[PDB]
Amino acid sequence: QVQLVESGGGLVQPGGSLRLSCAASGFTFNRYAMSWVRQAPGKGREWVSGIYSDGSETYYTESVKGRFTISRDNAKNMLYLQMNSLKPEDTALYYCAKDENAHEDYFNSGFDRKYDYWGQGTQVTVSS
Amino acid sequence: HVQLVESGGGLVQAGGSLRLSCATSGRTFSTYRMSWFRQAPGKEREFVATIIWSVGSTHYADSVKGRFTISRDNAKNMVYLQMNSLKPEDTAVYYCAAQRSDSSSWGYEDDYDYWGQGTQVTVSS
Amino acid sequence: QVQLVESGGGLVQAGGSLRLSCAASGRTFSTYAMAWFRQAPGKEREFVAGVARSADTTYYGDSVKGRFTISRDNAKNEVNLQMSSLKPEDTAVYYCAARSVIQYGIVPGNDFHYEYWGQGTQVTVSS
Amino acid sequence: EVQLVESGGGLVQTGGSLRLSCALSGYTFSIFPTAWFRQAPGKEREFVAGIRWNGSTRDYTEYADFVKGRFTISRDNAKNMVYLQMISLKPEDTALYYCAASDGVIDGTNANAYRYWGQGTQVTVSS
Amino acid sequence: TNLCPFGEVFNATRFASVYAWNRKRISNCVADYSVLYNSASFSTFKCYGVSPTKLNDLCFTNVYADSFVIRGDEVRQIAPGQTGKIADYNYKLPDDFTGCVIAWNSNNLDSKVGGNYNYLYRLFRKSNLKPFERDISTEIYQAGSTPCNGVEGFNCYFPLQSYGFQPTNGVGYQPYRVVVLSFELLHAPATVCG
Repeated sequence: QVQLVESGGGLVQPGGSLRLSCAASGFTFNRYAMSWVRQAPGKGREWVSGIYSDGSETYYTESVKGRFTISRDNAKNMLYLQMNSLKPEDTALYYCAKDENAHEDYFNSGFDRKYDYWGQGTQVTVSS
Repeated sequence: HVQLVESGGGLVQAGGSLRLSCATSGRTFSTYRMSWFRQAPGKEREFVATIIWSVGSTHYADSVKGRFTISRDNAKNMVYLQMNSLKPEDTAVYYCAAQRSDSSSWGYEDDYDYWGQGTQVTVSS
Repeated sequence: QVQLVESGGGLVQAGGSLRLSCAASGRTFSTYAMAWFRQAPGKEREFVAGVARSADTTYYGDSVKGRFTISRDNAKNEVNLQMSSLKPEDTAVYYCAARSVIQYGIVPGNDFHYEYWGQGTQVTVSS
Repeated sequence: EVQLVESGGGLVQTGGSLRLSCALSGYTFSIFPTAWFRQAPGKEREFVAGIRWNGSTRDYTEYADFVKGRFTISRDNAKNMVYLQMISLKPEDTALYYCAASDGVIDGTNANAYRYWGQGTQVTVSS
Repeated sequence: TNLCPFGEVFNATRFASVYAWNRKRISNCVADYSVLYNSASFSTFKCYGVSPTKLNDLCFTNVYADSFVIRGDEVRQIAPGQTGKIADYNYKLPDDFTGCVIAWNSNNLDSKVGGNYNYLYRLFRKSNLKPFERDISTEIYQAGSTPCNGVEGFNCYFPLQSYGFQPTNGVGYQPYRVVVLSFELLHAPATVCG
């Protein structure tokens, strides 16, 4: 069994700063590229950011590019998303998602990330 | 894309000399094995010659062995077939074929990846 | 095989300048791509710099990019690492390694797991 | 080549019933939908009916707007043929009825996309 | 850089559906042909440029394997510029391609003599994939000449079709395993190999 437990989130005003954490258990964290996804109330899933297995490279979606930072600590099996200068549209339930296959690559452009394991998620809300 | 363009050929008298030129526009052409094939009307494309770039080994059809010479130049992305003292049997549509290599084996003529548009060669007795 | 000898190194100030010289003997030096690695008593082999076998492209580590200068002199049969803008964390034994082209071959856009390693030279950046 | 043979049709009294059998050969129904079109004097080949085998458990029926709730379309794989059952005939129904299969699977309701055309069968409604 | 796990991918027990072809990456290891040559029964090889097998020891920055399974004839369509079915809606590779594709036939590596119907393939999505792309997921294809609402409606299909489960009619319908060893070189630090 694979567990992905999220911490952080809550209510925040636009322009603030949040830190979402995801602890992974039941599998080797450092062997899989990880992703952050958000499910907005009344909308489909949107991919936020992706980080390779060893954290060598990071990728962002245009809606969050340049202001969100994805990082990881393989030793602690920990995934971090630092969110800054938020817009109210970022409101959603945020999941940290594990990849189906392993070893450092499941995204270069477009593609459709098949996530074999989802967490419970944490609510993030940006409203003035 | 892999494009093989022919040049040369045409009419020649039996016993003459000809050079069949095939220029290759592909991706890293230097790593392909070369073959020259012929088709006579009402027959399937058949073997004429081949060269394996990995070991520098050249095979010729027994009917044209010792008279034909197949060569390949990676610098010019080019393959030549020098035909010396052609025979009437040499009259056919000649195609240049490039097969992929860097494999467990080196004799891939049964995979039939791609071949050129073909050139007419007619040897008059 | 090849014999690689390192000259230079020693004690230098932080922000100072040194030049490490790797001289190769044996099989043709000019046909190999070369690199410098560092190994301190507290760290494992990390890639410092690399110069291709044709000396037309240079690669630098993220920690030393734009600070160290790696050059090759085929006429002198040498590889020079000009180290400048140093810090105490740069202390290490520096090794120069040559990647075999006769046995396995290479094509430099980014390659090389260097199979021959030199004696190594001690570098201590003390301010 | 894919060959379609139409049987039935003929002259039938107005208000009667009829059944058209289109036998398809050269291929076996796997995913290919079969479309019944009619060409009438002054009319091109327009949608009349269609049948598609989803391939799991069920068959899907397409009935044109002006023929909905009045016609039935079925099929048998074992005899690779398509049945069109027609009831409560009207004079305007008279036309040349063609059964068509697409060269691939593109489109289910499009006359030009179907590149196989049978020899059709004349159907006349009059008492 | 020790010997890679490169041999594990080929001698694997699971292969994803072609529409969900697995994009694995390998780095910081030397991939020799001595890692897997004891079971050389590979039906087809193709390579554009130097390959790990051509040069026993050869290093690359970014080496990625595209692993999947497809029936025999369509293995021909795994090449730059190819069109039709698999090359248009399941997988695509750049027309300027410098890599390798390896195909080997198997009919018992899927754990069935009549093949498996768990490896699906998509036919038609409107617009064809250009270089490396993936947009295929379990969904209902809508409209195409006439709009519909879900299921297999008026002029609407289900995008995924299943391969057969009955005994194969020859190698042409057997589940060939395909691994595209597409690799690239770029300015990077050394001691990264593939």
